[PDB]
This record gives sequence, structure tokens and C-alpha cells, in this order.
Amino acid sequence: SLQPPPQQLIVQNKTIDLPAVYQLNGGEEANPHAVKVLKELLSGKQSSKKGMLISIGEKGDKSVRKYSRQIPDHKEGYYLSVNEKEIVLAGNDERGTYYALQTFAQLLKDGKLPEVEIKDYPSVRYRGVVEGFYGTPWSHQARLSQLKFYGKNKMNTYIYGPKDDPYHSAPNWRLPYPDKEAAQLQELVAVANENEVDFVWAIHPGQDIKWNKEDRDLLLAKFEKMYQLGVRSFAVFFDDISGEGTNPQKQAELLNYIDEKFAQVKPDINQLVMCPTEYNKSWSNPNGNYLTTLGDKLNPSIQIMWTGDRVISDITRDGISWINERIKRPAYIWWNFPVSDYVRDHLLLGPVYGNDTTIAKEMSGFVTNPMEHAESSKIAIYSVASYAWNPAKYDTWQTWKDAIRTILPSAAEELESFAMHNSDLGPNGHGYRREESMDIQPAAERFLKAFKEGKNYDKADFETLQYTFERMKESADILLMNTENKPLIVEITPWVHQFKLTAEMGEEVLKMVEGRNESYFLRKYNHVKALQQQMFYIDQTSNQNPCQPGVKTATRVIKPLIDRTFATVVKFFNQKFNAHLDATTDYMPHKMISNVIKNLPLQVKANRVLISPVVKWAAGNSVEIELDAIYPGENIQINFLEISTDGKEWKTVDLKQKESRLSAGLQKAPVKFVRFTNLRQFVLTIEKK
Ligand SMILES: *CCC(=O)Nc1nc(OCC)c2ccccc2n1
Ligand SMILES: [Ca+2]
Repeated sequence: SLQPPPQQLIVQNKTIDLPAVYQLNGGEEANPHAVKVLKELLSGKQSSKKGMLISIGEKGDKSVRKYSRQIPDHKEGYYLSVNEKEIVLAGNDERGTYYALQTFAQLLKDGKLPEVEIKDYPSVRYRGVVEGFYGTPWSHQARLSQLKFYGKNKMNTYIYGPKDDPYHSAPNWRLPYPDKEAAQLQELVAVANENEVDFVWAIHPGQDIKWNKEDRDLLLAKFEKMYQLGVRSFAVFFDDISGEGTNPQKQAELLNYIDEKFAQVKPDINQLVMCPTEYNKSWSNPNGNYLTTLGDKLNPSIQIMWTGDRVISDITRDGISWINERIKRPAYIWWNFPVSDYVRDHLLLGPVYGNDTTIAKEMSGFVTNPMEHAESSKIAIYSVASYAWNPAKYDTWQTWKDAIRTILPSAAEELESFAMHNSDLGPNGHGYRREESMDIQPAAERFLKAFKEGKNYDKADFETLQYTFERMKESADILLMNTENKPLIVEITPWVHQFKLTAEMGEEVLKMVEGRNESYFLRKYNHVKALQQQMFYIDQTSNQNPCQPGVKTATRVIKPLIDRTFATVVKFFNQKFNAHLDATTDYMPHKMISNVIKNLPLQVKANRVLISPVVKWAAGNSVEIELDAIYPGENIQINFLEISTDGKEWKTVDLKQKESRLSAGLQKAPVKFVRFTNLRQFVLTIEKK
């Protein structure tokens, strides 16, 4: 599967050997980055004045003069030909030549090539990745790896804008990078250039920019320092800010000044891009002219970015028509997937889909905002590269599989098994979801209805569930030990552990359903309870980020199936044997009781213990939380109060107020019980770890 698939391809059912003796024409006149690829591929073979002719060059070079009519007249276009007589690798321009060699490399298998003729070019002018997320920015080693990946997949754009880089954003955007970081950035630029990628350095100054001479000049001096490090494309982002920096006329004037005084004065600046403050339809003022002001005032060579109809959105024909009318140019898409920076407890390893495949002419560019997990994001990146190059031939499912096979050839089926059940976001404030576990969902839902009611489930369905859990454990164990992509495995490991425990829990729960005798059932029950505790421990000790800590996996179908089946089989057991087994599905070491609320589960997040968010609260009614030990208390925050260490001797804590927010410091007071007498928020913070 050539990826991206070329615009035009004609294959014969005929094969030639990569020639043992070859005559190279154009080695000194073609793109040296393409020539390097070709020479690596011909490493074994003999350069002669006789032997099979291989011609490499750009249109205008002597080497490819015979083939000038076959070369597409498109930016980054190429013509590739292999037949028994000769090989031709001819770009319309130097990057096109490089791209011809990336296609050529995929054609070559077991020292053999198909007889083929290809004419190829990208449908979208700028294709790539915006490292534009909140969280731990990609490591330098991760970035190196990404740039090589981009060249292989014909992505020509890498926009550097990690929100947590203080020399990119708040507070130190005005300052030059310190020496260590500057040398790293210089190396990234060099490697980008070697992989035919434009390194676009972005700046995000808007939260405290002053519309005065001093800050204008400081921005330009920072761009100049980045130009000294080799940067030749630049962006200015005004997303996710408030205040004076949101002014569109001033934004447009700044970008125009950058254009006039910098981008028009250097010999070799390529992209100049801005991200607006109103960067999706839902954030656009209905009766405001923010977007029309940018559209009319911004110099027409300057690109304008757009995330779609919402912050997290798929791009439609109606949506892109809507923006294009107002900005007076084709939008440069900023696609917010697989970015997980608002659902940091989930990996998003599913296919890329949802974007209209007929709107290439309506977009200037398409870049993906990835996860902070760089290797894991390659699944989606590979897919976006395929989409943006040839959207008319974009096959979501086959591209997903191809990506996985590319990224982890040694354990591709195991990675697919894992990714199939790690693709949904769970519930979130952006409303954005993806499909997950679709294949087993029918068997899961049939089984669970039959089970709940008074019905024999289908043996096949039970077996499909067993098969799934068995395969999950195989995939987890194989992935954990895989050393072909060690950085990938480091990223996903906490989720792999959680996924394996999920599968184990599933297996034990099905053994509870198979219901042979009382003492066996209880053994399975006790084992499930232990596995629940293990899953709680992973959740509290892994991926303890400040936003959405912990580790969730197989959340759409699998975990709900297991949890519902467990609750049901425990209910039946209690009914049948007059027992009182606990039917709770998530382990929770702390306890809460209430007359009101009563069945809202407690959560533990970092050093917070909280009740899960109209409630009718009678007089003298109370909520009581018992912790599992005595801890020093930090504070209590409540949004519509006593503490103790033994439950008997109490002490009152007076809440302060500002709007609906109630709060009180506890000054390290020992706390085991918290009681309120007479909910968007109920959170105790303790001293932990
Ligand atoms: C958990 C991290 C988080 O919420 N990050 C975040 N930060 C900012 O502000 C940058 C200082 C932000 C602004 C607007 C929208 C979302 C945001 N998320
Ligand atoms: Ca040339």
C-alpha cells in the first residue's frame, strides 16, 4: 500500500530486479537529499558507465530532459518510472524529487520493483503537524524522530508551538532561547531541512502583548534571533488568550508589519501564518466583525488557521465554506486530533476520519495537533499525511492499519489489538468522541441483555468475549516487552498495564457467570476485588499529571460490559444465597454515607478526595466522608461543616465565600472524617505522598 497513494499510478504485472550494475545520470545535479536516499538504496550495487540507466533530476536538469512532458507541473510534483529498460525519478522541483525517492523506497521489496509509471503531486499545499498542545512538550529525541517520519510521508510542515515552552508563550516570548535550547533548535532546523520539512517557529505573545513600539520591536528581534538559528518560516498565534491581544485590527497590522519589514526583506522566508483568537465557528462573535476584519486587512500571502465549527471538530464542506467567505482566502486547517491535552488519562490511537475528502481546493494547509505522546501520535500523523496528500483516495481503515504496520512491524497485530480499544476520549467539555471496540460491541450488547433478563446467552457471544480478553492479555504482554520502538512502549506502558488488568478482570467475571459452585464463585469474586484494587493503584501512581491524572483504557464498551456483568452476577448471587456481597465496580479506600448524594461515588485525584458532581437537602440531613486514615488537611472547597479524627469529637470549620465558591483552609489539622449538615463541587485536599 503506497502511502500516501499517488495521484496517478499504472502498474504492469511484471517485476525487475534492482539492477546489480547501474548507470546514474543526474547524481551531481539533483536534490542532494534525494540523491542520498537513492545511494543508500543502491548501497550493495555497482556504479558503472554501462548497466541499467537510472536518471534523477528536477525539471531543467540535463539528466531528465527526455522526460519533461511527463513531469507534473505542480509544486512538489514528480514522475517516477520503472521498466526493464530504465528507472526515472524526476521532480518538478527539488522537493518533488525527494518525494519521488520516498515513493521509490516503498516500491522496492526483496530487491525487486514493479514495472510502474507514476505521476504524483499533493492536493493540499501545506501538510503536517502543529506541536501546539498543553502539557509536557516533545523531547528533543522525539522531535528528531518526528522529522524523519514527516519526510517519509511527504509532510512538508512542522509548526513549533508547545504551549508550555516559556520562550514560545507566557512569560518569556520576548527573550532569546538560552544557549542549550538554541543549539537544539538549530539541530531541529537542520534535520527538518534534510527531510524537506519547513520548520515553522511560532510565537504566542498575546496574553501580555502591548500594542506599542517596544513589544513590536522585541517580537521582530526574537524572529531575527530565530532566523539566525536557521528558521525560515514563522507564525504568530493569538489562540486561548483574553484582553487587548485579541484586537483584530492590531493583530492584522502586526502580521503585515512582520511581512513588510521581515518576510519581504529576507531572501528566503517561506510560510507566514497566524492563528486567530476566534479560531472556530462556535467561538466567533455572531454580531461582530473579528473575522471579516482579519480577512480584509491581513496581507493576502499570510495564512489564517482554523479548527472547524468547534474547538475540536472535523472539517466539513459547509464549515470550510463558512470560514473561507469571511477570511477571503482558503483556511489553513489546525485539526485538533489526536491531541489529548484535555483528556490526559486517555490515549487516542484510533483511525483518522470525519474530514471531507473533496475540499482540497478549499484549504491552504492541513496540520494535526498531536498528543504529548509523540510516537503514539504517529498513527494519526501517518493518516493525516495520507489524507492531505490525496484526499480523494483517502481510505481511513486501510491507512490506520498501514500506519500501525509501519510503526511497529514486529508486533503490528498486538498494537492493533491495543489501539482498537484505546480510541474514544470519554465524556468531555468539547463533546468530541470517537468510535471504539465496534467489532465486539454487538456480541457484548446481546450477551448483556440475555444475562440481565431470564435468558440463555449465545455460547458464541460468550466465547467472543473470552476470545477478546485472551487476545488483550497476549497483546499487552507482547507490547510490554517489545524493543523495536522502545520510546513507543515507554509512552503506552501505563495503559498497557491497565489494559491487561481489564482483560484479567473480564476473564474472572465471565468465570463468575459460568456459575459452577458457591466456593468457586467466591474465589472469583475475591480475585476480581483484588484486580479492582490493582487498577486503582495504577490509576493513582501512573500519569499523575495536573489536569486528568491516571490511566483509563477500553472505556467505551469493554469496561462498562465487565462492570455491568459483575454488578448483575453479584446481585443474582446475593438473591440466590441470601448473601450480601458488595457490587461496587471501582475500588475506593475511603467511604461516604449520606441521608441525601448517597450514591454519588467518591473519587481520588492526586491529594484530593471528592464527591462526583438539582439536589433536595432536608433539614438536619448530612453527608459524611470517612478517609482510610488520618491525614493533615489542606483545604475544603464546596460549590452549591465539621471535621474529626475519631468520628465522635468534632470541630467546626467556617467557610468563606466569593460568589458560589465556599472554601476553608485546615492549616494541617488532622482529618479522618468530614461532615456537612444543611453539588457542582465537594473537594477535600489533604497532605499526601
Ligand atoms: C490542565 C492544564 C490546562 O488546563 N491548561 C490550559 N491552560 C491554559 O492557559 C495557559 C496558561 C488554557 C487557556 C485557554 C484554554 C485552555 C487552557 N488550558
Ligand atoms: Ca537540479
